[PDB]
Amino acid sequence: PVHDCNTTCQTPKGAINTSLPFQNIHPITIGKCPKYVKSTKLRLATGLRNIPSI
Amino acid sequence: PGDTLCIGYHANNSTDTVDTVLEKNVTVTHSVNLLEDKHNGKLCKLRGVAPLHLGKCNIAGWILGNPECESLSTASSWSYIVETPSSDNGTCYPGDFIDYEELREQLS
Amino acid sequence: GLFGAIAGFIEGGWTGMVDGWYGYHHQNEQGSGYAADLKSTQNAIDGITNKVNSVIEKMNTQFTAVGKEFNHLEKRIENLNKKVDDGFLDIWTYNAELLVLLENERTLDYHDSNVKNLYEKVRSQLKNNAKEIGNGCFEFYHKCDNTCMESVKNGTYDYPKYSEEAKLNREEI
Amino acid sequence: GLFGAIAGFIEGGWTGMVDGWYGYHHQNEQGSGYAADLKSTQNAIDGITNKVNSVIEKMNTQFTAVGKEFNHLEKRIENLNKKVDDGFLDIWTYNAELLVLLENERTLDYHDSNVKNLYEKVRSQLKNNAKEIGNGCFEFYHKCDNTCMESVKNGTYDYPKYSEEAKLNREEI
Amino acid sequence: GLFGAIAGFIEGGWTGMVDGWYGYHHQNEQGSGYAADLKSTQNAIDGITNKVNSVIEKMNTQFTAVGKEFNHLEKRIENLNKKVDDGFLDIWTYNAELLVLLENERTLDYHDSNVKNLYEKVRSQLKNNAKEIGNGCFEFYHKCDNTCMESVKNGTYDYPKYSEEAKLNREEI
Amino acid sequence: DDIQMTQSPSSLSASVGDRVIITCRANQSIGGYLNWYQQKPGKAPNLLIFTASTLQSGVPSRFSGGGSGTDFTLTISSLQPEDFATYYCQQNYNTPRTFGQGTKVDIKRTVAAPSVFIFPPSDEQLKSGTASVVCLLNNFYPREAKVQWKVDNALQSGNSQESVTEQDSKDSTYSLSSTLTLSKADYEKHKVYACEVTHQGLSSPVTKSFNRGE
Amino acid sequence: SQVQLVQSGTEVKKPGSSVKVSCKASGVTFSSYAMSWVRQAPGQGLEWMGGFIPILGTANYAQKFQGRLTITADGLTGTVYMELSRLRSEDTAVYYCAREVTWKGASIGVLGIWGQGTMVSVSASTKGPSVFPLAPSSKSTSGGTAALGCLVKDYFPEPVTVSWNSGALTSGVHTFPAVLQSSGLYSLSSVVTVPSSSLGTQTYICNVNHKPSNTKVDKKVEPKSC
Amino acid sequence: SQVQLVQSGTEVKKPGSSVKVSCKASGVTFSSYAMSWVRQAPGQGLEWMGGFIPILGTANYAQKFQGRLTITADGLTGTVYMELSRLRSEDTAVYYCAREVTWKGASIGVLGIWGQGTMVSVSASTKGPSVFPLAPSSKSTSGGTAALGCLVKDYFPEPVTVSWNSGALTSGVHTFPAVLQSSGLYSLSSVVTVPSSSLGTQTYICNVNHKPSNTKVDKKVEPKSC
Ligand SMILES: *[C@@H]1O[C@H](CO)[C@@H](O[C@@H]2O[C@H](CO)[C@@H](O)[C@H](O)[C@H]2NC(C)=O)[C@H](O)[C@H]1NC(C)=O
Ligand SMILES: *[C@@H]1O[C@H](CO)[C@@H](O)[C@H](O)[C@H]1NC(C)=O
Ligand SMILES: *[C@@H]1O[C@H](CO)[C@@H](O)[C@H](O)[C@H]1NC(C)=O
Ligand SMILES: *[C@@H]1O[C@H](CO)[C@@H](O)[C@H](O)[C@H]1NC(C)=O
Ligand SMILES: [Mg+2]
Ligand SMILES: [Mg+2]
Repeated sequence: PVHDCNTTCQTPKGAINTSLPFQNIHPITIGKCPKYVKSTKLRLATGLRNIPSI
Repeated sequence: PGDTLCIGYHANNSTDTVDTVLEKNVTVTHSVNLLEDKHNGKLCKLRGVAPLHLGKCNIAGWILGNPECESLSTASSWSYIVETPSSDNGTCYPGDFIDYEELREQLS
Repeated sequence: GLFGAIAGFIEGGWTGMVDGWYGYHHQNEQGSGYAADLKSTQNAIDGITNKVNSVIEKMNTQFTAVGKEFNHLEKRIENLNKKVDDGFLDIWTYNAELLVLLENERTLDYHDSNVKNLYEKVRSQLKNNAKEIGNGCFEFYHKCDNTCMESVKNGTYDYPKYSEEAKLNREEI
Repeated sequence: GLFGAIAGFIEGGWTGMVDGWYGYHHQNEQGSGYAADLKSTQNAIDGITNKVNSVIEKMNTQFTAVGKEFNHLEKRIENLNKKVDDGFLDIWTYNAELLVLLENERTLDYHDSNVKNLYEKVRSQLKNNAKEIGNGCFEFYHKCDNTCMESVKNGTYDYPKYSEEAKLNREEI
Repeated sequence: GLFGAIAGFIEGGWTGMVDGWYGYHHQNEQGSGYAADLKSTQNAIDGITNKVNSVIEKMNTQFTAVGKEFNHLEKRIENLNKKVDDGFLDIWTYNAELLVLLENERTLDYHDSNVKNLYEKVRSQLKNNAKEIGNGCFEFYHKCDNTCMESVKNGTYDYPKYSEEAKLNREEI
Repeated sequence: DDIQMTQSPSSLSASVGDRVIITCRANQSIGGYLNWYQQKPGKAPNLLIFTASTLQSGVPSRFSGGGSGTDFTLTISSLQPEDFATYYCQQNYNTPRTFGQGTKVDIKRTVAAPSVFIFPPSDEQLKSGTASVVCLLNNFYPREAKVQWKVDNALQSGNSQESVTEQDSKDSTYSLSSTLTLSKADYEKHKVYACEVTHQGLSSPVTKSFNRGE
Repeated sequence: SQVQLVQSGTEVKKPGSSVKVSCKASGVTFSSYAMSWVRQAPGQGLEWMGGFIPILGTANYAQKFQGRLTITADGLTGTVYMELSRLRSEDTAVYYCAREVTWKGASIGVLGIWGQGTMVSVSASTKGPSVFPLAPSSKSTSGGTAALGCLVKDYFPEPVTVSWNSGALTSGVHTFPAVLQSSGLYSLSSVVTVPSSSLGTQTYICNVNHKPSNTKVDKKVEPKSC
Repeated sequence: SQVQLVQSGTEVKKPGSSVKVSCKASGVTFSSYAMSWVRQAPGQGLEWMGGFIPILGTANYAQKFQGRLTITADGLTGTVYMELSRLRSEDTAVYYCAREVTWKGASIGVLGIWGQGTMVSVSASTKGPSVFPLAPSSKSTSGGTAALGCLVKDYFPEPVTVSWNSGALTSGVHTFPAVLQSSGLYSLSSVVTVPSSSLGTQTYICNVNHKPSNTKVDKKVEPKSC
């Protein structure tokens, strides 16, 4: 469906945000869009190993 | 005994998990996601301008004047063209649209 | 871990430390509390900042388009277009997943080294004026007030000041 | 090495140790023999397992074909097909060789750290009740039976139990 | 650093050491001077040599050409040629910059480990016959002539030779 | 706890080519976690020094930060016309990024006496229930001056607002306007309104005053 | 390279409301550098409000802004938003955004790249100014030159353009900066030192324009009250 | 994701022979996870036989299987084969293959994903069953209901389908599981508790089919031996 929303990246499945460098929703896009990858999880560790009390 | 001093690291209530080369699902105090896995599920306006919708009638019928392509979006600007997969109405009289693929991007 | 500090002799972390990544816990007559080490935390934050920036800065946004569809005669080129898009897709997906997996372990080991150097700096500073009781703790053989505690953290610690005070307790046992 | 344990103070490995990657050798009144450390070996095996899986899991098999040959008119596209196949071939060959060379050194350093942490765990446990004679060995200053030997390996070692027994031999020299 | 030796307890380097990457500075009755450690320097040079060769050896020169220009009808293939050249350009630029940034930190950490193992080899050799005064220095508790100094550097150091000589000075304080 | 960044001095006047040394002290010892900034009127601040000794890329070598621990400094070897702005010091030690109070640099010229002037409230203004008295000082150097709103030979405090202009390009002087805002009823309860002005150029305090009826 | 931080435009907000200010970067997209927000009251010093660290994903604020400040970031785009609620006239200032980075890479303590600034004004409603002539009596004459001016009082928001004699009288004109009274409205006085030999020759008029209130006034500074 | 281990089909082998069982995975090809083989005798517990570690490239076996077990892997495909020589009737069991992995990555000690199982039967040759009626005498009558059944004895290999009255008699039918005798052949008895008022009214026949031996028999359970 074509709703009256606003976007900078449009895919056949739906519009997506360009706040992250990668996407996996659809390989076909129009506009300034991130790089499509078949990955399901790309999370970069920055903190330490979270070890609570025990 | 007496006075003591210790050295330790920081912990919090984070549930984020990361995958390393040697280990999987490692809990981390902080992390950053590089992959957007969410879509709003609707076709929005690109760069402010709304797209051009056509419905069950395709581009060929729309630009030629198919009688089913009579009442629809008559706009002066559009960011892109949306065609439904069920688009069947179109070149009702049998024939071949010469350079149809070229015209589709020209009218995009 | 790689350096044996996190999940090593220091088995767990402190939930009460909410001001930094690495720090100290003191227990003297005046009181007890947590205090993060400024030098290690700030340098680590900038280092991880540069690590993240080293990955995503060059990965800039691209203008995309559906492009011209392929007619019946344009079959061979259509297959070539499928070949190149799939080739780039397979390479980028493999490299992105592999880089994240490799860098995450290096990031975890980076914290391990930072904690270890903090322990060694305290261990080298105190020398014989404290006892290594394990789990990253140091039972002082002398009297350490708040000024003495901060002196170790600031790096301006004086072994001769409490050398004889500790030596009497060392020779006591 | 990177951690200085393998090919460092421990110059060579044990051929008699056939049950694990890292372990201990004891020499008491009852007897002598080899015994691998379970905690270090099993974790290392899983870690290297994940490292290998991290490389080959995503490298899945592909359906291949000879494809249509190129006629005289299909010269430009034929050159483009040669361009893309050679481009992917050069990239994959370079990345595969480079990754193996880099990861192999990290794998070797991984064993170096695992051995070093095992030595430090024993060194911190025994403290003054043993003498660091080099080459990863520890001459006990007290009487260590089989129960005492396993206590160090299991991590449930008691310094106070043999504190006075070792102290007499320490002050002897 | 990662190992805490360079820019760690050893804050700065020696400008007078012009014969090797890692070495010693002695101060005895006969005189003082700099002397690089042969074992650590030569191995490090070969290792960094192999690291550089591991990157550039496979990156061989390519024969290039302007190629046929594209006519009006050759528009779709011209776009495909632009697609593949840009795709390879983006991948190679990203991988080259990323590899250099990652390997440079590993190279810096490689020197950190090499310095640390040199310090530990001296620290384990001297044991109680010297005092760890910090900054990688060792105040000898006994008399060390030129022969004694080289013995530590060559690795053929004898603790029992100066054990009683140092012990008198240890028990002096 | 928090940190307090105090600079010394707060305002200095120097000529082109004169050495300028601005110091910054701290609540507690901060080692080298200090930075220096420069702000021009109507523009955003610009960084010059970080870690108290590392010059920012693009800053001229004439700027030389220094200090370690509790006391720091910012030295300009050759003061140039483009270095006439305000300077601040900021710390990186603790979470509150405490700034300094600032230090303004002024160009040097001959000491010029002001032109004290007084303006009574307007007739139409006196019909709206408000009365404003304006005291004007024109083309004086240096900036340091004191304005005393004396009413019925009694100085008034808490009712005066001062506005000053930047150094004019030609005369290199300032201009000050002090406004005394008070109600119409309070205006007609007194006769003589005065403006006492003290300044370096004036050997004796020059004061101007007016009566209500005139 | 040559990265520039572009903030949102100047916003005029009623008291007790909430204003959101954006801080967008240029050049390399998808950056994770730490960002900070700093305000500066007109004529006052710099004041640090808070900052965001995308690595930690959290933000830290000063004590006075705890509960009113809400610093958010749009993923890794490098754009950082600032939200301040329960605005008062004391919060009227120029708000800056800065990237924490040096040539040595990321630097958490420094502010290498600054924004363009965003002016925020707070008062109950838009109010037109009023011009009151400053009497050019003989008491305002000294050294052969006289003194006269116009008093602009109780206007909001800034700025106000004041010209003399339809822009003809330029030299000697000193337009003083506005001062925020305790009433929440600004006031300024533009004066000019004219020679004493022109009071009876040239009529003097100040042209005051306030586009926010669409008010334009031209008031004659009549010599003396007569 | 949702990886499933598919083993080879059930194999019937003569004693003293060697059987090879495959264990192929699905989804991600080229895996190096450690694998293990576990057998379970019918009605008994689980018994660990051995395992393979592709990282080490070697295998380790239990003491009882040292010399008879040969666990091999087809490169890194994830398929692992099991070879057992000198098979006996005591080795007749269901053989499982399991992948050693958790959600925390590789786990050498655990068996997260299991196979479908592979039944192996061992006896000298295929032998047809025999049906012996269980006499429904008055001694088998208690509580108003009687008891009768059919005894299937000395058949190999399993399974055998037993139905009553061409499948008509369903309720009250208890077909007992087979038991491996010391002779190496199985035996089972299917019984049914019919009311006492039906011995002289309805004839009872058990339909026994043994497809491996292609033997089908229908034996009347004649009331009493008369
Ligand atoms: C794209 O970004 C917008 C803005 O962040 C998201 O909208 C938010 O969604 C959350 C989740 O329900 C709400 O709580 C917020 O109120 C929404 N607005 C804002 C300003 O945060 C949106 O969900 C995102 N969509 C995708 C597909 O990424
Ligand atoms: C720093 O100054 C502040 C404000 O004067 C004060 O609250 C704080 O206690 C000071 N820090 C000290 C004294 O360590
Ligand atoms: C290094 O410094 C130079 C100038 O000193 C600067 O141009 C360059 O951008 C810096 N490099 C980085 C990565 O910041
Ligand atoms: C991490 O755990 C989740 C569920 O707890 C699981 O779905 C996911 O596959 C796990 N990740 C890995 C790498 O095993
Ligand atoms: Mg709707
Ligand atoms: Mg945290």
